[PDB]
Amino acid sequence: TQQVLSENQKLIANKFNQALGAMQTGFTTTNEAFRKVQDAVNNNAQALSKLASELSNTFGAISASIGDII
Amino acid sequence: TQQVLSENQKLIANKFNQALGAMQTGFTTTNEAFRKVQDAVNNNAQALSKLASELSNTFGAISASIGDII
Amino acid sequence: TQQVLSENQKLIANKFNQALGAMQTGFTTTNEAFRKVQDAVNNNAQALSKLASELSNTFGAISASIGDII
Amino acid sequence: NVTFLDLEYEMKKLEEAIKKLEESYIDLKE
Amino acid sequence: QINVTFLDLEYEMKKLEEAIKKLEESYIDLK
Amino acid sequence: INVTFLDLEYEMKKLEEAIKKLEESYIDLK
Repeated sequence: TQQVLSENQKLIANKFNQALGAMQTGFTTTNEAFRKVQDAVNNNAQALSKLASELSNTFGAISASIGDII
Repeated sequence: TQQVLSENQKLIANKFNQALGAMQTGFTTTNEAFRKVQDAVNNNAQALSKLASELSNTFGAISASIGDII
Repeated sequence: TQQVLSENQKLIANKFNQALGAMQTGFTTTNEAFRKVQDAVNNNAQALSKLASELSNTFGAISASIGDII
Repeated sequence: NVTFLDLEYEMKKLEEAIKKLEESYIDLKE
Repeated sequence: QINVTFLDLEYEMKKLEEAIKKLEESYIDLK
Repeated sequence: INVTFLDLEYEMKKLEEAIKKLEESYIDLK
């Protein structure tokens, strides 16, 4: 029985290691994906903030420059 | 004894397989979540780009017209 | 060979448990990250929608009022 | 054309998977 | 100089499906 | 009501720590 148990043990260890590699690939991929998500959300938040700042500043400018006419 | 190690091995295999199923559920869920993030970020980037395009086109148009008035 | 198989088995269980803990920390961290992503995308979508709504409301208002000027 | 993002269900799925992992610890039993 | 950027995870999600396949490949029959 | 930015680098740090701890749990087949 000891021999069968050693062989079965070897199979356990092998499938275990394979699953280990699969999980490492998984978490690594998740990490890269979170990098891309962070950079995209950040870039689009930045562009949005630039847009709002431009609209507000320019509308204040026009408010003044047309205010002076009267 | 031999029996205790055999039954213990049975516990090893069972808990291992259970953990495997948990891993499948985990990575699958992460995949679906990343699809939702991708489609949401993409959709809102699209809406933002449409907004900017509308503002730019219409403001250039007005500049042209009232510019022509003088 | 009996004690060799017992030592082997204990090491198997140990490495299994260690990998298990690492995975729990991993998925937990991924969950927290998904919380942050959801809250960020939601906040910026909200700000964008507020921007569009205000711009549209005021532009309609002016269209109406200066329309009355004509 | 503006959409929101809801991952609450997915996050609970992750919580549950983490619970199964916690329930998959191998006790010595010897 | 900024502009609106998009987000592409199709490769990463492909890797995730690959990983769940290589997880399905480690199941242990009793025997 | 506000524009906010997104910082996941703590989470990414913890994730790479978890990955290294995954590689440190290999069975070495002996």
